Amino acid sequence: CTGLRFTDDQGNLYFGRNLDVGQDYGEGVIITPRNYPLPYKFLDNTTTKKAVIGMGIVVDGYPSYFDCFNEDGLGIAGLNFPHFAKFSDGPIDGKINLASYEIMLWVTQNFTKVSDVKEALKNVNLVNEAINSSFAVAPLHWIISDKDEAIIVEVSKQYGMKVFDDKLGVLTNSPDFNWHLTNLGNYTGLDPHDATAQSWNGQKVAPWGVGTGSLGLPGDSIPADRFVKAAYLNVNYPTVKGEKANVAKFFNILKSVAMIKGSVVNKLGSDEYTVYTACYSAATKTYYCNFENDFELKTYKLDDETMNADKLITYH
Amino acid sequence: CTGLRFTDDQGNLYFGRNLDVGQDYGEGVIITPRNYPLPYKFLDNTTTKKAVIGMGIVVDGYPSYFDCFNEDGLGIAGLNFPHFAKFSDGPIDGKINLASYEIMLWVTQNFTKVSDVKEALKNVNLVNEAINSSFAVAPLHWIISDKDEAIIVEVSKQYGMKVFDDKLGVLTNSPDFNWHLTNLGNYTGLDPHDATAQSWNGQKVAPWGVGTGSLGLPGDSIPADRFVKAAYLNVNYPTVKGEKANVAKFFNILKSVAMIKGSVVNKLGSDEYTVYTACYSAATKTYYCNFENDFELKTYKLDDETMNADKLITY
Amino acid sequence: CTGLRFTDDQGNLYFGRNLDVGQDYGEGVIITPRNYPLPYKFLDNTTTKKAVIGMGIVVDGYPSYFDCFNEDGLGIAGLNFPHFAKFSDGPIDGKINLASYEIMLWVTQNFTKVSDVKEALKNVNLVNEAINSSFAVAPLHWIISDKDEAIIVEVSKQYGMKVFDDKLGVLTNSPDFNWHLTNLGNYTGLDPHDATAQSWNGQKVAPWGVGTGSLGLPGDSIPADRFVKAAYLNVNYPTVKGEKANVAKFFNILKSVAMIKGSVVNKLGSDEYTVYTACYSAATKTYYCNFENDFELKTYKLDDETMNADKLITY
Amino acid sequence: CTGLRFTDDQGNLYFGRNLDVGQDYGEGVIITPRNYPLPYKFLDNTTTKKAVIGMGIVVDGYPSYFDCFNEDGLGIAGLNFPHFAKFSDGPIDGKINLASYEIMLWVTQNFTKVSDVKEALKNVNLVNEAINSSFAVAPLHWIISDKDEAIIVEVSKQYGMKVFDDKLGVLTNSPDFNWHLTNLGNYTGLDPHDATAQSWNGQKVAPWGVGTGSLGLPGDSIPADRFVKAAYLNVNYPTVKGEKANVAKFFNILKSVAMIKGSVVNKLGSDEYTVYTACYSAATKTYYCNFENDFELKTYKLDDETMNADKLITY
Ligand SMILES: C[C@H](CCC(=O)O)[C@H]1CC[C@H]2[C@@H]3[C@H](O)C[C@@H]4C[C@H](O)CC[C@]4(C)[C@H]3CC[C@]12C
Ligand SMILES: C[C@H](CCC(=O)O)[C@H]1CC[C@H]2[C@@H]3[C@H](O)C[C@@H]4C[C@H](O)CC[C@]4(C)[C@H]3CC[C@]12C
Ligand SMILES: C[C@H](CCC(=O)O)[C@H]1CC[C@H]2[C@@H]3[C@H](O)C[C@@H]4C[C@H](O)CC[C@]4(C)[C@H]3CC[C@]12C
Repeated sequence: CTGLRFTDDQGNLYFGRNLDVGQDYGEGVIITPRNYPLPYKFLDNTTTKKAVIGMGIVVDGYPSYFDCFNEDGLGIAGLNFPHFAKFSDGPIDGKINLASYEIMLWVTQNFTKVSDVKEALKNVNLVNEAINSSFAVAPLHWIISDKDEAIIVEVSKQYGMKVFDDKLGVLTNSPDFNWHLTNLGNYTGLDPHDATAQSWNGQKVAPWGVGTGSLGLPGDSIPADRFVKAAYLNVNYPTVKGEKANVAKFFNILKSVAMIKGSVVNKLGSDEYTVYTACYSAATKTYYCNFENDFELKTYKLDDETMNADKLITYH
Repeated sequence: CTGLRFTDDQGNLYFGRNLDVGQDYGEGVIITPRNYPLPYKFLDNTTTKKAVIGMGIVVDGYPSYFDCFNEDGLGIAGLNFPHFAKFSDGPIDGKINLASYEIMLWVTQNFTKVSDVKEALKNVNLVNEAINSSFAVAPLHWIISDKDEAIIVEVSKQYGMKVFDDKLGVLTNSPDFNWHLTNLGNYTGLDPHDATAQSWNGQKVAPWGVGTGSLGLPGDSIPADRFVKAAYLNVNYPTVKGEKANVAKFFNILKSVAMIKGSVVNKLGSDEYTVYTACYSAATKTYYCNFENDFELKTYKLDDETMNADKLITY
Repeated sequence: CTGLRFTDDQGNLYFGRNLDVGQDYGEGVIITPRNYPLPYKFLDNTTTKKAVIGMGIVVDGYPSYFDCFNEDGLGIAGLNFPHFAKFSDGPIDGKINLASYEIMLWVTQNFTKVSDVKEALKNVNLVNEAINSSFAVAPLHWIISDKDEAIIVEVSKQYGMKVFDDKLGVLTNSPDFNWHLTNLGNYTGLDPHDATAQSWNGQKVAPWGVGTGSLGLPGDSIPADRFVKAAYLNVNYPTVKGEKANVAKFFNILKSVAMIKGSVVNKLGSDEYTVYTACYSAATKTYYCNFENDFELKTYKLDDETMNADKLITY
Repeated sequence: CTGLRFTDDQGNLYFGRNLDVGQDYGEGVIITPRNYPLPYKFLDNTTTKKAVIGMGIVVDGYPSYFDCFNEDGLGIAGLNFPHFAKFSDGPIDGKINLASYEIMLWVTQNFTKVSDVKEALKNVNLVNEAINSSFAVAPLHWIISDKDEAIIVEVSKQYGMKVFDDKLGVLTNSPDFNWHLTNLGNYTGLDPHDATAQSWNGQKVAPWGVGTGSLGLPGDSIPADRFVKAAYLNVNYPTVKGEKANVAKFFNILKSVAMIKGSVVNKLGSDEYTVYTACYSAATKTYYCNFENDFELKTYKLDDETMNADKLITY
């Protein structure tokens, strides 16, 4: 998986992700309207106060999101964090206790600013409990973003709960976020500027085409390598103007780092690949997506009809 | 630039390219209909035998294509070949002489099968002449494909005129095609299959995520590196079924090897990037494309209306 | 810098390092004999319990070692750890306080087995103080080894004092040791076994020579890259028999990952390179070394003469 | 294999090679004195006129060299060139016909200047014949050097006989020399100068140690990769002064690109590795070498005794 966020010149946020997996899970776009029942395992039951949109699965009326974006421009995506993610055995007295799957709607229902999320997370405890005993707990970490900033939330056996500022605007998979940040220093030799003709003891050695400054940029799907390339692309992509251009910029970056079917076979013999790419545009409250087997950009929107519906809206 | 072709389970061809450039050319989609005027510099002027679709510019009613696909399923794309491409000073007696830009319509108008193109090219000479004196000659090489096979055409100072079979179904830029084919042998260590946990003198060393078998696959835009990656992706991508899935597969591969804006700055100070990606589906006679600043898949079709028009149709 | 250890089939230890620097320090081989004065900043002054050999400089009769090996087969090497190393502001009550430079002789004078060093380090505090005001404190981390095991000692602002088991038998420079161990999982695609001929959609793609399984092994001098290569080489080098063969194995590995003069220019404009490579053989109590400008293997030995001298012996 | 040459500040040549193999050939240092019998398969028999030194095997009194250096400062090394090397089925009328193994002594006995070798090779034909029926013909290519220049000699099925100027001073294995020269342009992003701290959208991204400018330099033993690294190291290594420093520089470079035992396992299951490294100093007429299992620098010399001996001198 790869998460990505950036803004245009006017503070309009474009934020979304690739889902990289070994099979399709039957997921689809879900709009959860305002005032929808919202039960919690450890907090009081309530209702949604903000409409949200994103990709996921409905389990007994509960929209279980892989990524989720609210009508006020704040979103969260859960990405795989294997060999690291570990949540608490039960609830802890005094904390805001969330079963880990509940973070998606807890963040999107209760906040519009990442600065407020970061403060509240200081007293949050994520619990190792699924929606019901039939389900496995997903070993996730999360990227959360508004138009001003993005944070990473990781809860691991190694380090406990950590919250990081993410000025790069990207996230992939394991290892932990500080490891990846540290890894970037090993790629300071990258430069968008082309090399020029050289004399190696009088032998003319000159580029054959453009791109020579990025020698050493990895193109494989190892999470550390996708992190380096996604960060490098995001920080060097110019700011662009308008909805079409920013959505296109978003898909240009995420499709560059997509996991291409047939190029990765996991140890169990299945192809791992980017099953979908999705972008939420806060300015238009529109969720854009395409799939490995259908490249057409589909659009779904939070508007006066969908935000005020009396049931979940699901698209398949 | 990257050119790409493959087929589905039933011989339906998907063939197209990324156009990677550092300046604007004002290109757009052009349909050239049947029976349309077709002048040649060194051959008799004639009319089109069949309809074609592709991306290009119109110069005095002449559709000058960057990539061209005919209604019978045969296409050609011209890609940059700097430091290598060199054409003849003038026409040569006894040869079928084409100004280099004329190869696009000569191939697509006169043939259906690459095997026939390959035989005809034995007597073709490409000439260093532009469409008119206001244009420079583009230093190109070409990929030509039907549903059965693809060939590369290169005319260089180094090697003269060469025609290669291209079972990889890809082409990028310089150096020459045999150099790239030879380079692939240095990447035989690539393996789609993930590594598994290992013991390094008793230290458990294990993958953190999937993808470890392709260690060393380059992700930069140097032509040799995009060639390796595009070839690796194309030959390992499963065959898929149906128009939507094959078009999606095509864009999945080409967007993976696209030149991303801001990541390449040429020696003149300008960004080099993939300005458009295009796919021609022979089965539906449809040209699909999107652009760096507009990701929506646009479609243009050779149909009973467009193939029989009286003028060029430009979008 | 790169530190390296391994044993032969008989438990004979070979342990040493490359010194990679941008300026020379005038170092040379020093033997410190038994019963030699040994002052400490924060502990009682004493005399040496054991003879030691290694590379260093002498400061007012004190041998300040870059790497140090005792007559009982235990050694230590200090390697650069910039942007991480941080020692305490003065001594701390209730700890065994050592100025960081004193760790070299504290380890080699007081112990034979790493297991005892590891336990003793639980009560050690390293202090940010140099031997005298003429010297800065070097930002180091250390590898310590006997014939059974090796440990890494790191004291950082980020993590405090950490002691790690080092089954790989290698160390380089920054970042921290756990970062490097974690990085190895990203190189599990490395395989000593050559690839073989492949069919890329019918194009025969075959190796041109041996080595194809290690595609992606980095050859630059960035510390993380030398760590990967040094670890990979050490764990895959077979065990070899006898003194000459093991010393040769040792130099073969460290010269492979040497920092070659002219290939690295630091931000202050100076060449950084491997100024010397050194190997201590515990079995023969012999220190072997060569230098960037003199490749002859020089040898120096702890023996009944040198171990019992009344002064430092310098070469 | 890797071949390497360079000079000091005064035109003194240092020239030699790594021998990287996957079996034992029984090689040793051979001095062939003046006036030694020199039979030819397709030329009149003669005797040696110049003493030579190098590594090789003796076959029924004939010194068959892997590398060979004459007393006048001109040398030649034969390196593997598999999947390319192809010699003629028999002798060709009008040419100077040499069985391929005979080039070693033909070059070193008849010339002192590469410029003269280059001219003479215009009429040389290499023949696919071994010294006797118990040996296979080795698929080699050659680097020949004097103090002024080096040339590469390749005879392939692909290209026939080609002779290249080698300003890089290096050679490895397949593919052909022009392919490798062309490959270097893909590595122009290499820079010995370290990167410095950067701001990635306000995230401070800074090097952890020196070496960052050579990101992408390959460290594996694939011939194309060793060619890039050896060329990069040779052209960036400063010119150094004096015999000791130049021999050291030479071994520093070749040991950096050595094939390390255990890191390469061929398709037959055998370790491929650098079995020896050797350097000929023309100024001292001295052949320096060491071995995978014995790192001591051994020295063998052409002097008034060895050059005038009555039989081969073997070590
Ligand atoms: C259920 C197993 C957990 C196994 C484990 O802990 O080893 C998880 C391993 C990878 C996870 C998936 C992977 O993280 C990608 C998706 C992320 C999304 O936020 C949840 C659904 C996901 C589709 C998710 C569902 C749970 C699995 C499939
Ligand atoms: C629906 C698929 C199974 C598909 C199949 O039949 O193979 C399930 C496999 C793993 C489950 C997910 C996994 O258990 C993690 C989450 C658990 C949570 O309680 C519900 C949503 C979850 C995100 C959940 C949603 C349903 C999937 C994605
Ligand atoms: C080689 C590295 C750091 C230099 C570098 O890698 O750039 C260090 C490893 C051992 C250190 C030396 C060793 O600790 C002994 C001396 C200690 C003193 O405080 C500083 C100078 C010293 C003489 C010091 C200088 C820096 C080196 C030589």
